[PDB]
Amino acid sequence: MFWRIFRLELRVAFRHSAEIANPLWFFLIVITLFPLSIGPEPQLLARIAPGIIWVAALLSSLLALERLFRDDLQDGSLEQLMLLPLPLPAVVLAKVMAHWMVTGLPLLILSPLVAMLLGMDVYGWQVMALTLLLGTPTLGFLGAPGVALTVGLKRGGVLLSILVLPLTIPLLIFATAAMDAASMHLPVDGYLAILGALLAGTATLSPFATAAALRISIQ
Amino acid sequence: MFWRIFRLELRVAFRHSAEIANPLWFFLIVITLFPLSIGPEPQLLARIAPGIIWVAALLSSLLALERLFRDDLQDGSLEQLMLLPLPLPAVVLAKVMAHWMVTGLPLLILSPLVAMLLGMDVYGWQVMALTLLLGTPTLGFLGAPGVALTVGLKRGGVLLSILVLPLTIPLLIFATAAMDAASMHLPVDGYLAILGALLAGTATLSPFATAAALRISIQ
Amino acid sequence: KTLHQLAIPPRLYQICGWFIPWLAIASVVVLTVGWIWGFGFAPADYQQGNSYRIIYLHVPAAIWSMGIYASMAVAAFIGLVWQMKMANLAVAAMAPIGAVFTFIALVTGSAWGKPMWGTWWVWDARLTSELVLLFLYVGVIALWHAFDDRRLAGRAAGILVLIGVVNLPIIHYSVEWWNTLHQGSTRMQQSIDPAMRSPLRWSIFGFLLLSATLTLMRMRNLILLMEKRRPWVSELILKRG
Amino acid sequence: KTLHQLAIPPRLYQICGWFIPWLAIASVVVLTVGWIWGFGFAPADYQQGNSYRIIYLHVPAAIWSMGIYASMAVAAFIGLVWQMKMANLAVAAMAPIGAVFTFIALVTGSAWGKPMWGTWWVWDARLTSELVLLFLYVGVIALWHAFDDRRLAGRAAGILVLIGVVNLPIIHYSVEWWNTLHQGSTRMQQSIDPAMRSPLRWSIFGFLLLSATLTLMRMRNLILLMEKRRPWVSELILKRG
Amino acid sequence: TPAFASWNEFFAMGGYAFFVWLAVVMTVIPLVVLVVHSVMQHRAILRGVAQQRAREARLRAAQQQEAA
Amino acid sequence: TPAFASWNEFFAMGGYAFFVWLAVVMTVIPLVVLVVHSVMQHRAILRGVAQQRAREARLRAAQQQEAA
Amino acid sequence: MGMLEARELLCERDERTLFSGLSFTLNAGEWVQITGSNGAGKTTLLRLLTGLSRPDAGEVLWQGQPLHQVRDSYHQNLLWIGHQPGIKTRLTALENLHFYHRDGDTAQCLEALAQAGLAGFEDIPVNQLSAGQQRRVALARLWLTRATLWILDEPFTAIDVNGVDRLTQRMAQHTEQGGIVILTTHQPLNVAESKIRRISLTQ
Amino acid sequence: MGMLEARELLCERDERTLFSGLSFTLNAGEWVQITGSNGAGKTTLLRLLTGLSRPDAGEVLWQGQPLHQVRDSYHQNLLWIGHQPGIKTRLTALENLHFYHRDGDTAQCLEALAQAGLAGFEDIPVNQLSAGQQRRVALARLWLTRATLWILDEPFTAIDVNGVDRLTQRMAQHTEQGGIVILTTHQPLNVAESKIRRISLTQ
Repeated sequence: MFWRIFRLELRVAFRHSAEIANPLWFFLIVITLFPLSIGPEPQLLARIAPGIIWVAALLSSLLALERLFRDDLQDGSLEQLMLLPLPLPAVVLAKVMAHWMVTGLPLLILSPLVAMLLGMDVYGWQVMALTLLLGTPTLGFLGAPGVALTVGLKRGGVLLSILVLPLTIPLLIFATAAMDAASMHLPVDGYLAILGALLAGTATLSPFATAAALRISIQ
Repeated sequence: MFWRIFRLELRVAFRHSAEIANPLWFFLIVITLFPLSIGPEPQLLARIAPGIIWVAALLSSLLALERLFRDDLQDGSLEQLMLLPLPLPAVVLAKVMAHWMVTGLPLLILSPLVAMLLGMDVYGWQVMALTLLLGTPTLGFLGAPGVALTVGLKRGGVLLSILVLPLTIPLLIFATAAMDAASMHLPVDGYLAILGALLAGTATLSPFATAAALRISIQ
Repeated sequence: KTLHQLAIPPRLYQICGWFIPWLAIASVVVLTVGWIWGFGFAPADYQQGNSYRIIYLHVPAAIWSMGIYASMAVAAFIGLVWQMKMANLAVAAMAPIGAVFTFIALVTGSAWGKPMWGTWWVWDARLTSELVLLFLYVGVIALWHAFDDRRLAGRAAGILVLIGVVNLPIIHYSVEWWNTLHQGSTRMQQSIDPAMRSPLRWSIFGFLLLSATLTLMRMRNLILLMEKRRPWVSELILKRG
Repeated sequence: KTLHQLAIPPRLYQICGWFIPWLAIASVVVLTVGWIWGFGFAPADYQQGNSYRIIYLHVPAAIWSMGIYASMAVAAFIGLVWQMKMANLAVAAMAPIGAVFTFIALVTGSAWGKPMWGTWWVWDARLTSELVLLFLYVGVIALWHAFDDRRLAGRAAGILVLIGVVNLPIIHYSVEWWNTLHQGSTRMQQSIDPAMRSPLRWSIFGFLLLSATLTLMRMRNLILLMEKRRPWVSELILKRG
Repeated sequence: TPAFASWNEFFAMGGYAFFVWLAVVMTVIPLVVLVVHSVMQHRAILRGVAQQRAREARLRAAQQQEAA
Repeated sequence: TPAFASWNEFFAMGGYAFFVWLAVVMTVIPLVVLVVHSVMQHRAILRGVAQQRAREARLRAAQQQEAA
Repeated sequence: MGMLEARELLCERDERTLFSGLSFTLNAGEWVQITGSNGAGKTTLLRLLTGLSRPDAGEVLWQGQPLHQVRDSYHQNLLWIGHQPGIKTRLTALENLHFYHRDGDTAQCLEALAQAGLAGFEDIPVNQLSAGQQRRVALARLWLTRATLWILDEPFTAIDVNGVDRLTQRMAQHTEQGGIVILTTHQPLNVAESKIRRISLTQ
Repeated sequence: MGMLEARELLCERDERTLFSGLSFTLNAGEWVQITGSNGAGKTTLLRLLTGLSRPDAGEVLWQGQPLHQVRDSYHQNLLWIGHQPGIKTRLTALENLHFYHRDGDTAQCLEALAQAGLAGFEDIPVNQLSAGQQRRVALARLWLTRATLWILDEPFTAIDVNGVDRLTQRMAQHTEQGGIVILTTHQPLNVAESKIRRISLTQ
């Protein structure tokens, strides 16, 4: 029944399709803001591009995190998902996987456009697409405790950022280190191995600590 | 009665003081993100610091903008504030001025610290404090229409950013150009004059386009 | 007069119905003549060579991607003062067309700047201003969609159309000053040799006609979307057959 | 036994009440001994000169800045298994003390780094790790404040304390590796000349006693907040006079 | 009167042949998407009204069954 | 046994005095603030309970007035 | 003339025609009650009557002028209490009532909060109060207002019978001089049928 | 034994002691109705029995085992309908009912949605439906479930009299085969007093 929840969340996401583009439009806003401040200089932008790309990715996923749980509290669907005959770790895993398929895949297909806007080569696009693929699920799994904790609040938009971003600091460092090594044309296999290790660890541990937070917030 | 609304909004904001610091902690986390991505090199950080400062300031103010109108929707206060014997332009002006005294003055007192973490000198701190003083009111008046429309929405966290940030692009260009002309020591009076000109124009035009908008959002 | 009868939604439906075909075929004729007299039967620039043909696919796609927005203000203004709902539907009618014209302007500008600059996207003032215009179109569309009620969504869209229009000279001149400060640009948008000019003007007028056709057809789409229960649609659909 | 009676709220209140004064005066004596044997009656580092006394004001303020958080983990763990509300209250008791200790560590680290680096903030691994720890403390405190119900706020704080402790070694070693590349660092925090050692250990134990005193005080404050109506407070305040 | 003397040389505009046809195709596609989307939207709204009004007729049939 | 021979030279810690005394003052102040906010909060809670219980006594006085 | 007159009000919330063609004029000193049958849609009528909601077609009039023009004189003579009480939960009850005009001095303060049933709970924060006692602050605003027109979306939601009796006595005292109180309530109210008027939005 | 047994449940929502020492056991095929006075706090009681909210003191018991252990068997035998219907407004009614178990084939679909009163509104989107008809999807979930335990927070809200009659007929039919329907309703209900049992959370 774990797949029925995932397929239904995909159906509700795909019904009004428009709203899933707003994370990538915000991502493109944040890509736009830095060269306006810095300048049009292509060497400085070529060096600074990992910082822009990953701060934009963190903020775009973070603002997209509201759709992960804020809908089902008001509709009452979150309660009924909690009393499904399934352990709530699996329900949380299904919601985070659907959220990655609705918020991380838009960034992964938008990846050629941002790779052409800043100026990275085809190796840079390959490493950034692979690192986005290994990192945006980790954004989902670190954001899920914060959303589960701050779904009861009316004003939970700044607080969710404050909780999530220090958790995403290690992924930030390894992702930007991977693409700093990629810009100098080095093999980035080890950095992707650490990225996959963090992905596996957070994917294992985050449903079990998001389920408890979600039980706390509803009651 | 324009001042009683302003004093009451200050009392509600100051009664639970803690929340006011959450914009500046989000600001400080966003300052923390780019040294970790770019690197600890002080010449590059000194060059990029205007961009970090204004991306952080726009995002901190933008996530802070939810408290400007979202509280009064559920409490029912906003309807009664339209039904005071006062033109709702003045009510909107009082709320935005109070929000600047709640969201912009924390940044202006935090200004020495973020000047210390980015290597700017005393002239750099002076220009960035003056530029924040002339810019964050403009941030409030441009954010007020976006909050006014996205107060009725359940999902108004990404949409608010999409509306507000292209409006605030000219503030970005003139502010970061002012700090670029401050880093290599030049008189920056003209850039501050343009900042004040945009401040006066948006302060003139934003209550009159926020009052009717807030009427649309609620009926 | 009949201008007051231009507010009844079924009457606007048949007026748009008979102005789609003739205006559409006129658009096809004018734009076909413009491109056939521009991408051939025409010289080339001396410096840029045979890459000047892009100045067709960009410049009606640029100017009208502002012009639609300017016309949008007019509709939004009619939405705010006289409380005309159908002008607020016209805003939502023209928002995707303006967004697509802006995307075309960006794509043709990048494809033009590659054989000169060497890369697809140099942060030029023109392309950056077009990108901000695209962002404003996305904001208007997302407001029109994220709301449930269509009427109030149109009123909301009209409000941000007017906000964007008031802030649009400021953004354009601030971006032009941004390129003034850092590094200059070449003569790209409207630095035209004579006798390559009339195909461009013909393509501009053809893009105007195509935008008017697409506007006048999505207006029918939105009118059918709101009046899905009133009996005039019933009489129309029983007339269908 | 009496460990089960330690979860009774009035009994825990008088246990904290008689534990504050004696532990506080012991803390004052030990920390005074520590600073007064470290700031004088002690040598100074040969290279850094007399700027090495700051290693007291940093290092009990650094280690216990983690220690409190680690102790917070223990309380948060007691929150989730045995469902003891007072451990979740102890999390909120210890979070501001850890935040203030972290702020002291950051400020003294910057004051130590000025006579060497020349700038108040060179992005060293230790100060960056303490800054991330401070952000974690602010997250815990702001969750404890945002919620209305105090019990549910403490349970939410326990959840995020366990999240932060799970992800904290990852942050520390990632920041350490972040200055494995991107230049290196000197031996500053725990490279100590002998005979300049017992003052630092005495100050560490004194900061432990001060943290326990402030914990034992704010635990009473939060207990008085939560049971503001129950009659044990009534008998206590009618005993006051 | 054509500037390009050879019709085969017309498809390769002086070396800069990829960019012109790239933007030609990337302009033709979104206009076709707009026209197809708008025509299909009009057809879909009309067919949705058809289904709704057939269901309204079935409501009328149910009312007649209740009346009889 | 003091490393600093002069007690006046103790206050000027070998040239590096401003940083040491700056962090000393900026360490003493926040801990004093935390102790003050831990004492004043306890006093404020107890006095707020006192006001609540005086008002509860006036509730009981009102109940006695209604009974009489 | 009557001051409040509604002329051909039609409302379509989410393309559902709640009411159409309703037009009623109200002379001074009457206590019309909006009967209704649906739960929402009479609240929409009250919000249309206060000027929160623009009529989709037709118009509301205050003393012969449309509501889009005479806002600064209409809002000076009206008191609106919706389903949400309209007070701030963060502030205290006395300061929440002092935000609204007068209050302050004892001629207009500390008996207005008492006659609603909130005697002795003046200085407590609102968020530590029961929901009926939260609504009684806005209900206590009645004894201090100078507004001729009162509009009430469910005034009697979780107030005890003595509170409803005091509210109806104050409301009838208001009705004695020139003034209209429009209200919507579920409960059958204990005033004679001769005084009241029922304006029902029929379906 | 009876399966659902409540033992010394104590709850303080926002430090207000809602109920204390309350302990009730339910044998099979009994039809307890909560008859408390306060609006909120009986909904809180239903959330404590369903396992949404942990009891602050005491425990809820299902077949002799506490609720923190037997979740995977308790949630196989319960159907909970709150004040919110628990369905998605974005999807259609048939897909919303198909989310919950079975539906699909005509043996368990398209008459379950009919006996709630939603015949002819099966494929319409939920957001274009009246609020009572939105609740009737969750109410239609009753005819397809195998859950022995049904717990209902205001089922007969915005429901026509024929709908309440049909719901009570299906609900007494459930009561026949050992099924318990724990419910809270505002309206006076048309079933004989011999069959019912009332659990009052006094004070």
